[PDB]
Amino acid sequence: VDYDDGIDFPYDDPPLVCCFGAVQKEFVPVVRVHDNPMHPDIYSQWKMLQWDPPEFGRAPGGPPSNVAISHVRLGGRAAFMGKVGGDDYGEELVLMMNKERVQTRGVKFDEGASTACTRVKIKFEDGKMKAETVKEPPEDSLLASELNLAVLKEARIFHFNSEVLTSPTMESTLFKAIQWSKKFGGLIFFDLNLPLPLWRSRNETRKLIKKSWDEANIIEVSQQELEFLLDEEYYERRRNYTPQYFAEDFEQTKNRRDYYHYTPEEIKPLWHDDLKLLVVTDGTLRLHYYTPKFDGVVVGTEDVLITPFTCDRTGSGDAVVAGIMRKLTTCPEMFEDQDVLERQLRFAVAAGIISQWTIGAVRGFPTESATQNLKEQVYVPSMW
Amino acid sequence: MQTPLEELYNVKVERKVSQRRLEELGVSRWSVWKTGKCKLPWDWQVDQLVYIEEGEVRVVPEGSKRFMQFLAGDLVRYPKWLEADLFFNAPYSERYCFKAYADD
Amino acid sequence: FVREDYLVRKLSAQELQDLVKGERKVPLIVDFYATWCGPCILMAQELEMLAVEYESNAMIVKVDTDDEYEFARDMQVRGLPTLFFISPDPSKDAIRTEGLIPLQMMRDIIDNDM
Amino acid sequence: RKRNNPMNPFYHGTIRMFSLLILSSSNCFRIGTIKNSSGPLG
Amino acid sequence: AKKEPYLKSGQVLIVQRDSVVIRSAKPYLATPGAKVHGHYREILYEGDT
Repeated sequence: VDYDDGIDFPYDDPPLVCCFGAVQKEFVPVVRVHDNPMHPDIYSQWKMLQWDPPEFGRAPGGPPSNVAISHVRLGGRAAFMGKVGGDDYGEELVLMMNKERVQTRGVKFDEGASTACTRVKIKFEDGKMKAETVKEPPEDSLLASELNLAVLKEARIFHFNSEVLTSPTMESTLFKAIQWSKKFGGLIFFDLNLPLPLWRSRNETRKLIKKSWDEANIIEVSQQELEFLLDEEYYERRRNYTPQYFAEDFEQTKNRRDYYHYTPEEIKPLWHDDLKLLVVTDGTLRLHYYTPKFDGVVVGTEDVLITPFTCDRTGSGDAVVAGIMRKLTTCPEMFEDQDVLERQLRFAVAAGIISQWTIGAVRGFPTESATQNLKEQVYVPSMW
Repeated sequence: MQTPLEELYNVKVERKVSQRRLEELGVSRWSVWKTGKCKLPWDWQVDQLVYIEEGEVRVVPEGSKRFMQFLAGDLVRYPKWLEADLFFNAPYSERYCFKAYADD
Repeated sequence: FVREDYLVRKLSAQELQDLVKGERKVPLIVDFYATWCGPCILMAQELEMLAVEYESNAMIVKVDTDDEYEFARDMQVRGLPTLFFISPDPSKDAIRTEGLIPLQMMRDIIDNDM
Repeated sequence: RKRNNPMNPFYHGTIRMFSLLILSSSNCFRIGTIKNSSGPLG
Repeated sequence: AKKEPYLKSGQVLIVQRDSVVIRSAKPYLATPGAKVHGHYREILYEGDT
């Protein structure tokens, strides 16, 4: 807006990344309707949905603090920008991030608020129960004057989710943070992770995210989010088509799973000038990538049935994003070299796979050497 | 399917019969059959000519999901070997005549 | 003859409607969950323990978002797990919490704010 | 007989027979004067 | 042809101007003295000898 902040410094390696939003424990934001529910009380059956998940939950994302923790464990450096209350739960969240060696100088305390607590009022409009927000939680109440500009000056990637778009206060604060980061040369990473309200209608969501979509240099979306934003019914019809008499080629006879790679012309409504990399994730199975110059897909895999009693997919979406951010900062040729980009994205695939082998997102985030080991075990040496 | 049941099952119908045709057939000397709301299964062993005088009947051939509807004033010829269910929902009255080979 | 293994009741949106409109004397805690959500397994065990602690001094219920998706969205549920703490005093406003909060934090809300 | 009986209208694959098999896209696949025109002559 | 992808195993079911439809088939090599279990065109289910 006006000037700089802090003292210019040689800025130790690896380059810092900043994660913006709400620090929460667990809290899966992406919620849709699944048609295969287990017993409502016997939660010992619910693990069967971890190894036959709904498609929107194949590699779930989470709060931005998950990405920061996962990024640090993968060998990077990260700082979290956000607000917590001055109560005991607020200290626990900060102590969790300090233990994981995430910088918390960008975390502001609000001594008059209770962490993760929203005051709402219950109404009975048209014979139905609804709630409306009376006072937002401290997590969604960071002000622009409370931004740590030293972090925004140092950080090379600014990362945020669409959960901040559900808060009037955070949305205004978000666009001041983006302005500062761009002024200092930072790249903007938009990890969509649509919360429950934003799944209601395509047109309302497209209007709501359009401004933040246009400010982003890197975007990660799931296959379900991308199809919802373009046309959900066209792609479902496309998946359900079966030739009447004979297959068009030998591969169509095998009745394999659909890994459709969207053409850059289908993606065109969502492309803009400043966008450097679009990644569409089909869990860890496929990573479709799109650049101004080229596009392609990285083939991955998953194995949660290798450990049926400890598998938990929560947080695996954050590990994939953290793995992308770890390689983008240290391998800047990823943006311009296709072969280099594919090799580096296989590192992100491996991180997602390991993350699904432990109960709890933070508890199961993998280290760099474990991720590198799994990548070399899974892929043939020519693909490393 | 697209083909109507009357065409498929060879059920000749002469809706809005003129009085001339009735007298040519001698309908006034035909026997009388009547019913209320009920359900009659039947397999025709010979052709039957039916002149409906009151009410209506919905005819469901064996295994069918559709029906044929005949109203008062219609002259219906049910073919030999037809298996069907006749449904009535109100008072119904008819004059009938069974036809052997040749005959009429 | 055989004690039931689970204390927390699952309610429909219509059933939860009458429970909130009707007269209540104890704090009402409403849990939104889904059987496919991994963290809900951990939350289910904490709420069963909270039901044992608060035998008749609180009422713990749960709502499945797979069955009551529209109701959850109108209640401002942004994700799972989500808890609503509803006071027996009709003037006081309800408290909505997000994430796997500790059991002690639930007790403090019930005792001091409910 | 029907009269002896003891719902109310008022209220892929290609068969191969010779034994039946079904042929479909799961087992068949593709490998990729005036001017005279074809038509009836009368 | 040199400029064409290799064919898959099966019988030519349909011939058209610029394409062919193949019915998938799998060959089994058998040596002299081996015994075939079934007449010609006999239906064999999965796992049958």
